[PDB]
Amino acid sequence: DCMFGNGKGYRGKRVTTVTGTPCQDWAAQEPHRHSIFTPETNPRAGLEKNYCRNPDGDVGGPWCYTTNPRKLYDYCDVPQCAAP
Amino acid sequence: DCMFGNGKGYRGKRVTTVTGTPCQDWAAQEPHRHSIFTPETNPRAGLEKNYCRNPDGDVGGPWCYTTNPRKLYDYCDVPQCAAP
Repeated sequence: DCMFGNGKGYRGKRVTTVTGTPCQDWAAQEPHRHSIFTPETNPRAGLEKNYCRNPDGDVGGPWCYTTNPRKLYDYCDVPQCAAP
Repeated sequence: DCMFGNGKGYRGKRVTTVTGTPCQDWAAQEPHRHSIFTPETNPRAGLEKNYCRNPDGDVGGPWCYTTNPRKLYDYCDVPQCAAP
């Protein structure tokens, strides 16, 4: 369970942010509403359940909306696949 | 101990690749000889001890030469710092 590059292609099952806070499901609008990055706005980004994803190829890598009421989003720690 | 972006500015003290192999010192020429990426070729990149670094700002983030005589180099796992 690892990514290549910035992980725009990453479809792994990591669900935890770098602080320990779980991800919010992409389909959920609670605790956090989100007008962007829903499974309907980004249908080919693999926004399934609450997996860490990088739908916009952010320089920071895979992230998610967090269940922390006070923090909207955060990065996840998804390792780089070992070099061949 | 975390980075921003692709980790070109990361100056932490992580020293293990994603497989758990201790990194080789940048100054060292064993177990792997390397004429590029030493403290005396990239003096502004913080190629110190065997700390994971991204001197060229490669998409895959921080890496190092490895102490594994059969693996030249590999990525390290340096987490993005928590989002501000």
